[PDB]
Amino acid sequence: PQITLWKRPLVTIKIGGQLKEALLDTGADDTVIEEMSLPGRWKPKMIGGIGGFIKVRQYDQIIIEIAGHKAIGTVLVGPTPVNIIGRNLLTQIGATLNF
Amino acid sequence: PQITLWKRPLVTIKIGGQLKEALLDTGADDTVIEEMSLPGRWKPKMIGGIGGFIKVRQYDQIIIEIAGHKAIGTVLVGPTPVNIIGRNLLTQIGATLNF
Ligand SMILES: COC(=O)c1coc(-c2ccc(S(=O)(=O)N(CC(C)C)C[C@@H](O)[C@H](Cc3ccccc3)NC(=O)O[C@H]3CO[C@H]4OCC[C@H]43)cc2)n1
Ligand SMILES: [Cl-]
Ligand SMILES: [Cl-]
Ligand SMILES: [Cl-]
Ligand SMILES: [Cl-]
Ligand code: NA
Ligand code: NA
Repeated sequence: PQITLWKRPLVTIKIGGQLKEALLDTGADDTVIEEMSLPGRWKPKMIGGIGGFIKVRQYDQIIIEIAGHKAIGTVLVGPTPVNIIGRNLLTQIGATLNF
Repeated sequence: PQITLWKRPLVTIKIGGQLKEALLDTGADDTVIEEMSLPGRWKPKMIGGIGGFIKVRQYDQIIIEIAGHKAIGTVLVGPTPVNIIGRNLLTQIGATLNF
């Protein structure tokens, strides 16, 4: 699809068996999802943006379905105010910015 | 251009006659630039990033060139980890996300 930017570029994702709404976010290096359980190993991480840093759990090799497209990669889980699909998974679905 | 996302989508901007680097950020509603001098009056604005809310200075109707494209619009000045070009100006340069 071509998504214009008049509005937030929100899509439906499926992660850990759950449907969520998330932002397609070219400004995020990694994907960050609100608190949820995911299976497997994780390690703590700090990530920072406007307003400072939050602590997250880093899960590797997690499969997401993003607007119907499957991608695998790292997901950071923590108290983000918005679910964010970052570049580490946008690349996998072939997303580009065009102008 | 068609910009892939394997690397950060950094571009050159020109504001106040100065060249700066900024991140094209589809997850930002607003354009936020590090401390600099801009003409005219400003108004207060609170924006909510990943780590919490901050105060910024809102300057309206500012001339800014983005990757060689002319835009005139609102620029927020405040403590951001990197200069970000948000949807308010991404729409002025005709940007879309595509996959
Ligand atoms: C380091 O290894 C990694 O890959 C890794 C490391 O760190 C990260 C990592 C991943 C994401 C973030 S971030 O969410 O903070 N962010 C980074 C940018 C600020 C550089 C992504 C933004 O798109 C963010 C996304 C956002 C959206 C809403 C609420 C909160 C955040 N938007 C945002 O702050 O926009 C503000 C300006 O316009 C307004 O509209 C929206 C809020 C406000 C930071 C670190 N990733
Ligand atoms: Cl990854
Ligand atoms: Cl590619
Ligand atoms: Cl450029
Ligand atoms: Cl604007
Ligand atoms: Na894992
Ligand atoms: Na000033």
